[PDB]
Amino acid sequence: VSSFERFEIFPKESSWPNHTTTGVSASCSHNGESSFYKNLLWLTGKNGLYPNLSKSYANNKEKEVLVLWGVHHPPNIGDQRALYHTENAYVSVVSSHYSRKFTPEIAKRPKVRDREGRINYYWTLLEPGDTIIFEANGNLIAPRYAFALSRGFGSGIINSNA
Amino acid sequence: MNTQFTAVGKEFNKLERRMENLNKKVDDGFIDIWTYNAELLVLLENERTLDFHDSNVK
Amino acid sequence: EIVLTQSPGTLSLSPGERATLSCRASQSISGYYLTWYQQKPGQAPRLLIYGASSRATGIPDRFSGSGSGTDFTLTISRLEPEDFAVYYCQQYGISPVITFGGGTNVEIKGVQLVESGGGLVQPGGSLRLSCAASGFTFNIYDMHWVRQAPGKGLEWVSGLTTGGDTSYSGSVRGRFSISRENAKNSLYLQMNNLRAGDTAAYFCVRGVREVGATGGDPFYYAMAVWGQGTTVTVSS
Ligand SMILES: *[C@@H]1O[C@H](CO)[C@@H](O)[C@H](O)[C@H]1NC(C)=O
Ligand SMILES: *[C@@H]1O[C@H](CO)[C@@H](O)[C@H](O)[C@H]1NC(C)=O
Repeated sequence: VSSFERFEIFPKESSWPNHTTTGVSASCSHNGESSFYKNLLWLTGKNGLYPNLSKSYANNKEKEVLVLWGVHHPPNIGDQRALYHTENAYVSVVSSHYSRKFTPEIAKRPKVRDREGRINYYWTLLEPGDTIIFEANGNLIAPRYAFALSRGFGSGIINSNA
Repeated sequence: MNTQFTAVGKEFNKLERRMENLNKKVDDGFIDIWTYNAELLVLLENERTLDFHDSNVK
Repeated sequence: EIVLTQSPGTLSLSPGERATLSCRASQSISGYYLTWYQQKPGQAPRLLIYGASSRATGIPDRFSGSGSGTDFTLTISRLEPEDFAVYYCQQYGISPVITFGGGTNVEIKGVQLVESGGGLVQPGGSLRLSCAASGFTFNIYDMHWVRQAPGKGLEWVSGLTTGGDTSYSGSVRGRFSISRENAKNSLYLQMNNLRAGDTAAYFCVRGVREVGATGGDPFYYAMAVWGQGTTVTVSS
C-alpha cells in the first residue's frame, strides 16, 4: 500500500431502482443473523420483473481503483427462471485493456457450507482515465463499494500464528 | 550489502508448478550463493586478520 | 404500504357457478406481489393463488385469476358448498409491509410451527409470546407476526427479514418488540402497553426464501406456511 481506502462507487440507494437489491443469504451471517458482504450487491427483479442492464464508470478521483464483481451459477434452475427469467446467461464486463464475457448454466455440486450453488468471483484493476462497462441479463454481483488506492512498494504478506 | 524494503514471499496454485519449482530453484540458488560467499568471506577475512595481527607484532 | 379494497367482502351464490373477486389498491403495484388465501372459521388460513395468475401446491384448477397494476383479481371457475369460506388478499410492500384485504365470504346457497402463550393480560400491561420451529431451517425465511379479530378484516402487526430490516406499522411500533433465534429454532415477541385493539387472535407465519441455500425449496413473494395462531386479550 501507498494509499488504500474504501468508497461508494455505486451507492446501494439510487443505483438499482429497477432491480430489487436487498436479498441476501443465511450463511453469510453476523452473530447468528443473516447477511451478505458489505462491499457488494445482489440484484433481482421488481416482483419477478427483470430488465437487463448497461452501466459504467470511469475515474474522476485520479487515483487507481480496484473493482470486484461476480457471476451467478445456481445449483437449480427454478431460482434462475424465478429471479431473472432467462435461461440465457450473457454478461459482458468490459474495459480497454481487459474485457471478458460470461454465459454459464446450472451445474450441480455437493453441499459445501450448506450450499450447492456458486458465484464465481471476478475482479480487476482500473486506472485513471479508463472506463469500465457492465452489461448483463442477470446472474450478477455488483459493486456497492470499491477500493480506492495508490500503489505501494515492497511491503507484502505473512502467514503467522505467533 | 544494500537491504531493500523487501517482500520475500509468494504463493501459488497447482497449475503454476513451472513457477513453483522455479521460485524454489531461484530462491534456493540465491540463498546458497550468499551463504557460500559469506562463509568463505568469514574464513578468509579471519585468516587475513590473524595474519594482520602476526604482521604487526613481527 | 397502501390501502387495499376487496370486492366484495361477502357474496351469496349458487352451485355450478363462477365467482369473480377484485382486490384493488390506491396505486399500481407490480403483480408478482399479492397472494390469495381462504379460511374456514375455526380453521387457520389456507393458501391458493399468487401473483394474479399462478397456483399453489395440492390443488384443483378452478380458482384462477388475472389482473395487474392497481386492480388485482381472483376469479373462480366453479362454486361448491365445501368452499364456504372467507378469502383474503395479502401483499408484500416495497415499504416491506404486508397489507391485507378484509376477507371475502362466499356463501353457497341451497414442517410445522407452534405458537406459545396466548391468553389474558391487564390493559396497559405486559406479556410475551413465542413461536417454535419444527422440521426445517429457520435460518432462511423472512418471518411475520400477524393479527386477526374474529370475523373481521385482518391487520398485520410485524415482520422482519433475516438481515434485520424490521417492518412495523407506525401505530403498533415500539409497543411490541420482535427478536429471532435460528440456532434455537424459535421466535420471540415481547409486548407492552397493550389495549383493546389487541383483543383478537394472532398468527406466526413463515414467508420468503431470501436468496439462497440448498433445498427442494423454491420461492415466491407469497407465504410459505402458517401456524395455528392463538388468542390474546386485555381485560379487567
Ligand atoms: C426504470 O425503468 C423506467 C422505464 O419507464 C425508467 O423510467 C427508469 O428511469 C428506470 N430506472 C432505472 C434505475 O433504470
Ligand atoms: C434484454 O435482452 C434481450 C435479448 O434479446 C433484448 O431483446 C432486450 O432488448 C434487452 N433489454 C434491455 C433493456 O437491454
